[PDB]
This record gives sequence, C-alpha cells and structure tokens, in this order.
Amino acid sequence: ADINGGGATLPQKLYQTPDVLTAGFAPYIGVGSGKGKAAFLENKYNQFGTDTTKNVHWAGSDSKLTATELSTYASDKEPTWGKLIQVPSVATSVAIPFRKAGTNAVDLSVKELCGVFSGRITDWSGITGSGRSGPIQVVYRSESSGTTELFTRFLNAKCTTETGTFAVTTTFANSYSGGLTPTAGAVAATGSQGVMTALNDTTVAEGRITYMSPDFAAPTLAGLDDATKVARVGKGVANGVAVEGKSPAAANVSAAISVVPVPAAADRTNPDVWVPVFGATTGAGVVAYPDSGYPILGFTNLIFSQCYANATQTTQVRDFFTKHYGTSNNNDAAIEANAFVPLPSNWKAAIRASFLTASNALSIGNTNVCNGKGRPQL
Repeated sequence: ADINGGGATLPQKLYQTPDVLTAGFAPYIGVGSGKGKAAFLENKYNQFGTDTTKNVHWAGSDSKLTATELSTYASDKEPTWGKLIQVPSVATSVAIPFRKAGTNAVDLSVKELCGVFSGRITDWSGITGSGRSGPIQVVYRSESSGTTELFTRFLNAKCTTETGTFAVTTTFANSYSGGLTPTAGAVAATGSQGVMTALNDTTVAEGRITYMSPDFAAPTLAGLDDATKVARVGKGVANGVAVEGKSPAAANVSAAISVVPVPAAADRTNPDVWVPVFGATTGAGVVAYPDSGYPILGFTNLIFSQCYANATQTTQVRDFFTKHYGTSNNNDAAIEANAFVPLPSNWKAAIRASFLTASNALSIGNTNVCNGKGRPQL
C-alpha cells in the first residue's frame, strides 16, 4: 500500500525531512538520478531495495528525461499506466566545497573553476587571492548523477578557453574531451554523501575540491557563506570594474529563478518543456545563465504518473502535490532550511492548474483520462 520513491541524492535530505512527503509516502531512498529514472521508467524496485513485492511510484531526479526515455515510456507504458509527469521540485545552486586551510576567502573566477575541473590547475597557488599553495585534487561522482548533469551543463556553457571542451553528461569522467588528466589526480566516490566523506577525510593530504548539493556542501546554512570551506564563484570584471564572486546560498540564485518563464501554455502536454535548463544563450527551453548572483544553478525534479490504479494512492499523490505546490501550509520553510529555492508563485500555479485541477486533461487521477489506467499498487 505504501507509495515508493527514490533517486537523486542532491535533494534526499529534503524528502527525508518529516512531513515534506505527506501521508502514504514510504521513506525516500537516495541512489542517484540515473538509478531513480530507471526505477520509475522500468518499474524496477531493485534499484531501491530487495523487496520483490513492491512497485515504484515516483522518482526524484536532477537529470532530465532524455528523448529516448520519454519515447520508450510513451510506447511501452503510457497506454496502460497513463502519461508520465515531469516537473521541477525546487531550484538549487551547485556548491564548490573544498578542504584546504587558510583564512583568505577562496573566490573562483569562472576561468579558474574551468581550469580546476579540466585538470589544468593543479596547485592552490593558481587561484588568485587564495592565500594557499599545494596540490588541488578534484573529487567527482562515479555514477550517473543529476548533480553532474547540472554542473557539466554550466561547464559546457562557460568553459570556452581550455584546450578541450566539456560535454553535458551524468557521468563526469566522460565530460572533458581530453579525458581525465593523469597528473591532475582526480578521484571518484559514490553519492553526494560518499563524495563529502572523501572531501572531509582527514587521514589524507589537504587539497580536495568538488561540486555538490548545497544541502550537503556544509553542515549548516551559515557554512555555505564560509569562503574558507565553500568557494565563492564569479570573481571577474564587469564593464571594466572588478567584481567579487558570490556564495552558493539560496538567496544568491532566487532572483534568477524568479524570471524563468513558465512553459508555453500550448506545449504543456510535453514533459520535456516543464523543466527549463540553463545555457550560454536564451533559446527554446533554455534560459541564459545569469550575469548576476551566484552563477551555477538549475532545477531538481519530480517524476510521477498521471494515473494510479489504486484509489488511496491516487488521493495521496494529489495531496502531496497540493502541499508541495501550495500557496499556504506548504513545504517552503523546509525547502529553505535545506538550502534550496522554492518555486516562484507563477510556477507553482502552472503546476497546480495542469496537474491538480480536475477539469484539466493532464490532471492526476482525471476520471476520463485515467479511466481503466494507472501504475500498479503492489
């Protein structure tokens, strides 16, 4: 009878916060966005756990559904389970925590960020104002990761003066066209938590740096503003004037999120348009990375079915949407406490009007559309 979800680790602390998920929801299982997407699309609970009786009902993902994933689901599953729904959950920065002692603020230019993650910059003396010297060692995610997708999307947009280029991917080791630079000594770990454990390991030499969920990158929200532990990003020159970088605190990306346009009313039957991505320049479904605030941002998302076979589960999924996208008695305080940005009111309204309002053909449990259809209870 329980509603089973899991996937992305970036937001797992949020979904594990009491009362964020409403009645009927089993505890969220963090395994990575790749495994979460597969769990939902193929109805494979074994991505989450060993129980052979359970079905998958939803997933968290910060990796967008691909064209192939969507078309396979539309052909294989949609005729009996109904349309899938993909919507943003919250917005997020991508933080750059590091382990290297020193009282100076670490403030990375985008060029320096690109050099660290390409393997060009291998010493802290290559970062201006660092007050630091000695090796830098990148830690990256071994598995298919939405955090990797959000981060490499930024590197692909902005890292334009390296020897190679970064492709957008969920597998970091496949991103840079030159491969992993042997002498740069980059190392892999698994999950948001696994990477933070590697970053914080006091038994190895100082100098590690990574990309990370802001909810994991520091023990407290205030820690995101400690530039001796979490890098500012954005140091540079704007219109001939020196500018400083910003911390990855949610307040530094909320203005940019506020102006992301809602999906064109006429395209809302396509799950792909519900999740905007950022890029170098404005385009269809693509918002220019912002030239103010903290530069590295994006969305983490929910994947649900429009239809559920079970009466109670249908009601309970609707009740979750009602709270998570609600104008009152909602999840926004928990979202902020977890270092994330609540969706703007116009976004929440668009999501409610499409996926809750009963008369809309896209709505969860729509009696006409879901008649005889829906994901299994088990």
